[PDB]
Amino acid sequence: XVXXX
Amino acid sequence: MEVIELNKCTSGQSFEVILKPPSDPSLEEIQKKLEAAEERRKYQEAELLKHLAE
Amino acid sequence: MRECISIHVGQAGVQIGNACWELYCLEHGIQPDGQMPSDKTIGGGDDSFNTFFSETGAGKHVPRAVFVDLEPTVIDEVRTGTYRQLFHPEQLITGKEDAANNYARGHYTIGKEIIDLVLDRIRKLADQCTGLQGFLVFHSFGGGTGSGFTSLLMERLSVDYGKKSKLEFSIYPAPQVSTAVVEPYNSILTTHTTLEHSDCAFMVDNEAIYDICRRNLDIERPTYTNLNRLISQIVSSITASLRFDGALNVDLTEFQTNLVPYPRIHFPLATYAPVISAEKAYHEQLSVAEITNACFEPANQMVKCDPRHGKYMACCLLYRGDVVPKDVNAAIATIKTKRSIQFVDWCPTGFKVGINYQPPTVVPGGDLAKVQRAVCMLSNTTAIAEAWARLDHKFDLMYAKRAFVHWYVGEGMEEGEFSEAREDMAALEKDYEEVGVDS
Amino acid sequence: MREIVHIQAGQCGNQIGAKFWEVISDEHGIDPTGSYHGDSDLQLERINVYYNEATGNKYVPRAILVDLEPGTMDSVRSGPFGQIFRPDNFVFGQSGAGNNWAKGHYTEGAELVDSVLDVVRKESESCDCLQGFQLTHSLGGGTGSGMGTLLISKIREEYPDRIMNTFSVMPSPKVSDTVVEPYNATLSVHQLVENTDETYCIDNEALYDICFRTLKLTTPTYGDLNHLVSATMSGVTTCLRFPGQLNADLRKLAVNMVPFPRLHFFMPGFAPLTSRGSQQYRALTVPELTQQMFDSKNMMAACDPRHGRYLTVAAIFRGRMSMKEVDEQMLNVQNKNSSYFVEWIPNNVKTAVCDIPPRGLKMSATFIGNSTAIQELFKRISEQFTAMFRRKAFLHWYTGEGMDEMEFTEAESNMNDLVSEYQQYQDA
Amino acid sequence: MYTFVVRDENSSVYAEVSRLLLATGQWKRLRKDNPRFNLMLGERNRLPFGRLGHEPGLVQLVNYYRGADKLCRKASLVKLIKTSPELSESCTWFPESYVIYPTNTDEREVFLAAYNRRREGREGNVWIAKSSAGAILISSEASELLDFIDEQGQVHVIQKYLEKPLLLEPGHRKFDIRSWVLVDHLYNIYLYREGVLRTSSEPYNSANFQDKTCHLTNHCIQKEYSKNYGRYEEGNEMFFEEFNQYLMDALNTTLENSILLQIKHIIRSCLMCIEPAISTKHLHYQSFQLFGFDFMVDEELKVWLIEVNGAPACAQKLYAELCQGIVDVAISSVFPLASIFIKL
Ligand SMILES: Nc1nc2c(ncn2[C@@H]2O[C@H](COP(=O)(O)OP(=O)(O)OP(=O)(O)O)[C@@H](O)[C@H]2O)c(=O)[nH]1
Ligand SMILES: Nc1ncnc2c1ncn2[C@@H]1O[C@H](COP(=O)(O)OP(=O)(O)CP(=O)(O)O)[C@@H](O)[C@H]1O
Ligand SMILES: Nc1nc2c(ncn2[C@@H]2O[C@H](COP(=O)(O)OP(=O)(O)O)[C@@H](O)[C@H]2O)c(=O)[nH]1
Ligand SMILES: [Ca+2]
Ligand SMILES: [Mg+2]
Ligand SMILES: [Mg+2]
Ligand SMILES: [Mg+2]
Repeated sequence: XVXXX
Repeated sequence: MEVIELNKCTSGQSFEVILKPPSDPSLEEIQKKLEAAEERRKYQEAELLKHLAE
Repeated sequence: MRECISIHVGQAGVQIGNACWELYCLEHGIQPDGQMPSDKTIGGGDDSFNTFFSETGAGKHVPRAVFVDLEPTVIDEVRTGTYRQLFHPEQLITGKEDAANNYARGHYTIGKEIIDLVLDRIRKLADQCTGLQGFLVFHSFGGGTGSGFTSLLMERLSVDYGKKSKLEFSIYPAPQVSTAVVEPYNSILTTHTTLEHSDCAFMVDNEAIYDICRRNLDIERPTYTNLNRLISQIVSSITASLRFDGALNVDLTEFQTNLVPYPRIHFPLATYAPVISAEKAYHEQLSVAEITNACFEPANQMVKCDPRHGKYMACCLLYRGDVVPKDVNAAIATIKTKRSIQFVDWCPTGFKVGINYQPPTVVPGGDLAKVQRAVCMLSNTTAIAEAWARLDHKFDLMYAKRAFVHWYVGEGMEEGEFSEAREDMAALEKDYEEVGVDS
Repeated sequence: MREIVHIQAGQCGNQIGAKFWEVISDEHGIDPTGSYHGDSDLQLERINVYYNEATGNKYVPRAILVDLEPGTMDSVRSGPFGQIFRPDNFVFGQSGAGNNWAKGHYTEGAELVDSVLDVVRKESESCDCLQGFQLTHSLGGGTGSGMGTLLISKIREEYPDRIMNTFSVMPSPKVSDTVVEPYNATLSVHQLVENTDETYCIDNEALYDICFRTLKLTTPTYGDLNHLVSATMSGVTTCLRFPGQLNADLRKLAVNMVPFPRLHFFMPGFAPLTSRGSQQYRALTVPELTQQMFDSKNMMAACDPRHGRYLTVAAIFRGRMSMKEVDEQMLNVQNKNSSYFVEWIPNNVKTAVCDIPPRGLKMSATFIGNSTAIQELFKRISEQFTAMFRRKAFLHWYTGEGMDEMEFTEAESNMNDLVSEYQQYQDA
Repeated sequence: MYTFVVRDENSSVYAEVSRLLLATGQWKRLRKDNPRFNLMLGERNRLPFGRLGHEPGLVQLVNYYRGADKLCRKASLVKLIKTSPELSESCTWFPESYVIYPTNTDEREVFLAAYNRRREGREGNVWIAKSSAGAILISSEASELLDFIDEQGQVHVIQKYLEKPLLLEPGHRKFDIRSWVLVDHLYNIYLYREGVLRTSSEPYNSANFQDKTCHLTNHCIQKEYSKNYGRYEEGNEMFFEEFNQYLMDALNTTLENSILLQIKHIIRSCLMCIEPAISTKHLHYQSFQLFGFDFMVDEELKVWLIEVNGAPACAQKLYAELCQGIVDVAISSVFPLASIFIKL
């Protein structure tokens, strides 16, 4: 699971 | 019914109305408790700081 | 003339104190400057209002009052209050770290560090009294300071002023405006410790005054300001005899005499009428017999209970304003019939009456309408015991699991003191029971 | 009980810490340079709680930024409010913690901890009356988790009578694929049961599910997850930041929320749920704020409150609304779902109403529940933990830094006790 | 949705009402000690009225009137009927009585003056002994049972036996009528149209007095102490419809005129008297309560009040109709959802 502001 | 003790004045009056008749601890002693809690509390804080020292 | 020093403790005590001394000033015609045009005894006097006010050469009338709060925010508002010139700095005492709704914290921890400063500031007033008759203590049951530090102070005053009188104005806790879960703890705790040091105590359930404010003043969400101005009207009725010239309840000793046969059972139920909305331009002028009858309707009581299923030991009627004895004694004759008033078999089944010709003053711009006549009944009925029962059940529920107890133990208090205070209360409910029910 | 000292440790800690300051700064009308430009005066009444004052009456956050690598803090310093923070209150190393609790708590972090406590001490002396500290951090990494708990243990030693508060981000495989996070989290929990008075359990499993299911974001970002945290943090501290009557300081909150010293892990909820893209043109009704704030969908902890019982509840409503109607709906939930509230704590639900609403909303409701259902969270971590520990997997990363298997067993054991303790009172 | 609790499970009546409440799908039942309830089916005794009406935002109702014990307990009722002006000592419908505390406010014994007032008497006189427990003796000579009272520790009361009761034929049988009365929170006095005759099984003879069971008409005595049951009426429970028909074909009258008017009168008199003492019109909580009045009729068709049952049981036949009726009038009037009574 890829999650950057 | 009986009215009694009619006390009057310029600022008010009062009376009684009957319908039927009948049918310490010391100063130091206080402080002994205030310090008995300061110690109990200082102890529980010593045990924490003791636990934290570990 | 015998002086009375008023002691306001905690948030509740100080805020109610303001409602009172504000009302006092309106009734005695004292300005926000402390100046009194009506008064001519400049510098000093033997008047009856001098029992609550001292006098200065400049002509200022200064409340014989001390304010205390472990938190500075509340008392700070007095300092910049609309009535700020009245009080001088030495009267307003403030800490910085409050008691966080913890009795133990207010009694033991924070309490020890300020008890000797407050007694010092009280002593400075006692040394301005020619014949001090006693103290009037204002506080809450639920607060940390109100419950904790109060019980500490009462213990000291029974030593420093052993033969002087001490009367209590106490706010009983109601969930509808309470701000803590542990208020039932702080309540039982402070009562047990204070019981032997209080001669007469007037309980006020926030619940009652809240509903009264809802019902009779048409207020949706009553603020404390709403709750307080109502309380002051009550308190005024109790103290008017000390501040004005009268023959009933003329000094603090008479309160214990008239209302308190059993020293432990010293919690008279207060009932007051008429409470009228000010928004109502026209309000029906309730007659003497009408407001006298209202004294027995629970909806007007300072504590919601049922006097019908209790017995009386005393009963006072304090009328203020346009009232004459003929209308009074008439209404008394009536009520004995319609209403269930049983006295104890060792008391005369009667009423002590008093009238104060000056009528109930109201704060300009308030929620209470000025009325021509009003009454405040002080009945020492056993029905008030219902309030102790309520409070004690909530106590036992939480304590069975020792919930929140660690907060108290952590302040150096002992878990045994909880048991000590609860078993003391269990005796009070028994005493109330032995006096007012058929075996 | 006046000033609070804020600390943020690690990547997660500094990101949510920064976002938290971004939000409340806007609410208190403080601009990035630190000058005040707001309408209402309610904004400046209790400003001293989180901010210090300086020359030119500039407002500086009472915040200490901690990390073992310069990455996130360089980004924060070049962030939006970057220049607001006290430059000296940036305390960072270079080695990094490598998502290792041991590195953060015993070796790499021990090498830096003293320097941080110097900044803590300097801020604590500026205080007229210190309440305590709030820490923001994740439990899944190394710095925030390991070094964070170390700082707590050390701070409790210098300030044992102060209150220790934490916003702790719990790990979830739905958000991170790092295998050792359950080790880090279990070790941290042990520390938190012992050395904090209040801990807000911010669960990344919840934040993700909220973002994906409710807010319909197919690829949730950290910014999306943090928008929720930021909203929660604002609401939870509202009673602290503006004039109020209930839970107005950390100790009073703790006394109301914590019936037992170890059970201080709160379940935060919020409504209306919002995304940075969501419009929110239609303000919610008071009944709607209430039904949602108690709804599991709005819980930030990913626990089903119907599986446990509420020991205590704090509810905070924001915005101009009928305070009358608030009481009725609050009393309605209690009386409707009375079975889910423990009977042996009468009136365990307390409510406050602040007039100033959060940024972008007219009506908002925040939830703080000490539910026994929080155990489901600790149960989740415990299983992920044992799955590896029964085979002693990945332990060499930790033993290499000086730790021993026994220290794991004790942390595992203590958190199993916590779960059982939460269960003891659920059947009461 | 509504919430209620139960604290008396040994009650036959409210076990049924509790059953019917749950059948509406609008009444959830709580644990017996949950404070956040709307209704309370409280306990017969020790009911804590002091805790009701103090829960914010909860309208609270209960199935008992505080202070109602003054009318239901034996010694209290008597003291009430003579001390209360609304019911003169010279009460037409209540038999002569005097309160009796053992040797251990003793009215003991201005009562004896009444006996020697019947030493001049040719009007026979016999006085009973009944009191608290279910476990009662009857004879002319007073001193006999005065020992029986001084024996046990309970408090008692003595009252003239009705020597000429109405006798049902065939059988020459004694009986008494049980009427059920419901009072709501508005103090509307409702009478259940259906009543029952607790008839005696055997003929009534004034010969023998000791455990003679033809004197007493209790369900417990008639079933246990007699080989006589169901001969004339099943259950010894003759309902009003039959008693009505009998009185016409026998004495040429109706239940309505001969008996019911007098019944309906005593009900009003008793409850209106205690009304200001127990009413919840202005209280922080509200009350309602089911009562069971026991009446005796004599050969002159004059009705007498025996006692008032505070915790009455119902006839098996009338449960479904009455317990349903209680919900309509007492509970649903206060707690609305989404006649078999007679107002007085
Ligand atoms: N009637 C009335 N009740 C009040 C008022 N202020 C507080 N209370 C009640 O008092 C209880 C809390 O006690 P407080 O007086 O606020 O606390 P405290 O004495 O300042 O002690 P601390 O714990 O240190 O704050 C609650 O049950 C409130 O409902 C007030 O101004 N008027
Ligand atoms: N003055 C009187 N005249 C005739 N019968 C009388 C009487 N006083 C009492 N009794 C008798 O008392 C008998 C039983 O009545 P009781 O007072 O026991 O009521 P009850 O059993 O239905 C309720 P409980 O006994 O539990 O209090 C009646 O059948 C009646 O015959
Ligand atoms: N919500 C949120 N979680 C984060 C963020 N950064 C890291 N995390 C979580 O924190 C854990 C990793 O800890 P991290 O803070 O990166 O390591 P640290 O620098 O050693 O403290 C993982 O479970 C991540 O999901 C962030 O910005 N927001
Ligand atoms: Ca003067
Ligand atoms: Mg306070
Ligand atoms: Mg990283
Ligand atoms: Mg190194």
